Parts: sequence; C-alpha cells; structure tokens
Amino acid sequence: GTVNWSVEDIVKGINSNNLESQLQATQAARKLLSREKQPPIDNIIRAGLIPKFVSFLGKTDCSPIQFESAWALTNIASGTSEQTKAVVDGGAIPAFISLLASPHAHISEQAVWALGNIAGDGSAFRDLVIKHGAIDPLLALLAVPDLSTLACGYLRNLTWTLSNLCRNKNPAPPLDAVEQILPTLVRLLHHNDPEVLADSCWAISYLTDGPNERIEMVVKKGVVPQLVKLLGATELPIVTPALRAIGNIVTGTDEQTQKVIDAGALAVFPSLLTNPKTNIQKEATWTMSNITAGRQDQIQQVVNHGLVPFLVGVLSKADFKTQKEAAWAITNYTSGGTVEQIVYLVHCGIIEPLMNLLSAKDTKIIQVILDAISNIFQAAEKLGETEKLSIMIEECGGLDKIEALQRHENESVYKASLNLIEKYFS
Ligand SMILES: NCCCC[C@H](NC(=O)c1ccc(-c2cccnc2)cc1)C(N)=O
Repeated sequence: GTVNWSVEDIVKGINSNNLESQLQATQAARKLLSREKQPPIDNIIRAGLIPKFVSFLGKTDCSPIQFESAWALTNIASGTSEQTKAVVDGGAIPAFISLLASPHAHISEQAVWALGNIAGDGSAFRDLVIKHGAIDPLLALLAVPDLSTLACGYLRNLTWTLSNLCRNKNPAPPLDAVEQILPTLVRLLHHNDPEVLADSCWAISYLTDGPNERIEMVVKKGVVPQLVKLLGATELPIVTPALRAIGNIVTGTDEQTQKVIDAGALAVFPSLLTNPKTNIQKEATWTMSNITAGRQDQIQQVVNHGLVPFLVGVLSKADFKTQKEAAWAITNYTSGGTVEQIVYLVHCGIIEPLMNLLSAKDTKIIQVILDAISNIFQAAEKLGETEKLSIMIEECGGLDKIEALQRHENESVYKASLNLIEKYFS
C-alpha cells in the first residue's frame, strides 16, 4: 500500500490537488521516515516537504492527515539539531501546541512527543516552546483526579516531555516555568509506574543541578523523602536519576544537606557504595564527598551509620574515578572533622589504602591525598602522637611513596612532600 515509496512519488502526491492523494502520500512519507536503518530525513527536508506537513497539522477537517503529518514531523524532529531546526523553521511549534487539545488522543499524544523532541534539543528551543505557551495545555492533560485512568503510554510521554522542559542549562529554564511545572512533577513522582518514576527523577535531577536557590524550590515542595525512598528501588533506571538528584542536593547549603540525612538517605549507602554498577558506586562516593564537606555533626552521622569503613573500602578497591571521589571524601572529612573523628578514621584503616594511592599517575589526586595526610598529622600534633603516626605510615610503605613524590613534575606536590618529610620525619 504505502510501503517503500520513493521520495519522488511522495512529492508527486502531496503536490496533487486531492486531499486523499495527499493523505496517502503523507502516510507513505511517515512509513519511510519510520524505517530503522538510515531513514532518509535529509532527503525529505530537501524536497521541501516540511512546510507542507506543517500545513496538514491545521486540517481539522481531516484528522488522519493531521496524525500522519504529525508523526512524519516527529520523526524528523527526533534527528539532529539541524533537522530539528528545519521543523521549528517550518513553524511547527505553535501548530503542535494547537494539537494538544485534539479530541483524538492519538493525535494529541503525537504532539506531546514532538514538543518533547523540540524542547529537548537545547536551551533556546526549550525556552521557545515555553514562550509559545506549551506548559498550560501540557499540564491540563494531566488534570484528572487519578493518574491511573490515563493510558500508560500516554502518561509516559507527558512525563518525558515535561522532563525535557526541565532539562538543559546556560541558561537553566525560566524560574516562572519551573514553579509552574513543579507541583505536577511532585505528583508524578508518586505515580505507580517505573518509567514515569524514572522520568520524574530525571526532571528533578535537572532542576537540582545548579545554584542553591534552584535546589531550594525543589526541596521546598518536600520531595526529599520520596527521592530517598526511590533510592532503594530495585530498578536501576529509577535509582540512577534518584541518586543524581540526591547528590545535587547535598552540594547546596548545610540545611539542604541535613534534609537528605533526616530523610534516611545514609541507610541506603552500604548498598550504593558496594553497588555492582560502576557509575552508581561513583555517584554514591561523590555524594559522600559532599556530605563530609559539611558540618561536624553531619560528619558524625556518617560515622554513626558505619559508612567510614565503606569509604575505606572504596578507597582500597574501586574504579579509579570512584577512588578519586573517595580521596575527596577523606580530605573533606579530615579538614572539617574533629580530632576524635580523625582518630576514628585512622582506627578504621585509612592510612594504608591512602598511601597506596600515592602511586597513582594523576597529579591532582596526589595533592588531595597529601592535603589529607597533613590534616591527620595536625590532629596528631594536638595529641602529640605524630611519631606513632609516622611509624604507621612508614610500616606500610607510606614514606617510600612520599619520598618518591619530590622527583615529580608538579612541585606543589614536591613542596607538599618536602614539608612533610622535614616536619614529621627525623
Ligand atoms: N568543611 C570542609 C569542607 C572543605 C571545603 C569545601 N570543599 C567542598 O565542599 C568540596 C570540594 C571538592 C569536592 C569534590 C571535587 C572533585 C570531586 N569530588 C568532590 C566536593 C566538595 C569548600 N570549597 O568550601
């Protein structure tokens, strides 16, 4: 029927003066554009078909050509930026917005998906979608008493598009737009479908990526407890964005950080710090590094929850990137912690795995480690145990690693090494 038409025929039919010939060629185009290996998007664009497609969006009298041209356009809009641009340039954005209120759910859904791909392309288009007024009719589609009545795929599409309106930076989305979408986002975050949950979490993790004021608008809606609950999901696609949102939040103030701790976050971290998926373990250790950068009573909760031996663990054996996150966690802990907390850290076994990392050929981790070693001696000098410490470090090959660092490209490293040898050794 409409399968494997040539571009030339599609053009011939869409140009005819026959609504039905056009409908038939438009469907042909959509099937061509829907093929999986190398769909001829640029050939379609070159033939000048986008303006014609955009006009069919307005044919309210012919519902099926609306759907078909919507789907065709959608396929193109899901390609490169240049391709997405051609769709926007054809004037698709207000036309798609008008279709959100289509009586046919298939058509309105298709518009949702298309606005999703356009906003998702980048900041400028995101903000252009918003200016043309997309947010209200998108939100209106979710104004039902119970989200469970909505079609499963329909609801996944809306959540996904909403998350693209939250998605990029430089600039971050308009404050006024974020405040408008957030209440519905809080609600989706409570909906019982794994995909809606994942997408909602991604949205929140976009909105929490930035300055503390941004973090505050989110934290103020009270989602932190639901984020922590989702942190313990079995589904890795829910846990990955939940962990990102949580990690973003603890880069903010001490008070925003305390919210995460109070919600029970720290109880999930023994799993997260030993998680078999390498990126979850990396994210969890980074998150820990921002927590040890906080208050002394916050360091104490890390301590109280038994997470210090997990940090020793990560430092001892992990992906190198995760180990560097572990280094930062320790330098932060040591610089801001009390003497008793630094003493405990050494009692848990921090020194040897710390020294083994001096071997690493990465200049900035070495300074982080040196930074941390110094902070520990400073605790020891308050207790006059600097000597006993020296021996620990010397027993586990720590000095051979420290002495070797003078013969080193960087001399902020050599100067840090230098000082340590004189001040605390013979
Ligand atoms: N109370 C001691 C906190 C240490 C100082 C404090 N530093 C931090 O908060 C911090 C510094 C560095 C990092 C970090 C950097 C690179 C990778 N992973 C973590 C995370 C947090 C500051 N710049 O104000």
